[PDB]
Amino acid sequence: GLVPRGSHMATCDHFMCLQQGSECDIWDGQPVCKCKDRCEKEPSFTCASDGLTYYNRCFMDAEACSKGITLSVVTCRY
Repeated sequence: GLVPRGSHMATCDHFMCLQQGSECDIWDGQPVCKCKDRCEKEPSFTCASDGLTYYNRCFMDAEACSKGITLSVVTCRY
């Protein structure tokens, strides 16, 4: 438990990542944004602004993050 006095690890509390589906992580002592990529297999089919359909909103967000884009929900019509 010996540490340099007047030092602390970095934390994500006061940072936000604007990219849909992303979250802050600490890498090499600095905040960075990374895609979460973890969702429940709980169906809630979601049509999106790209014209495609997602298993739920979490999967929509994960695709948005993977592509570096923004996807919004639209009504499915049939």
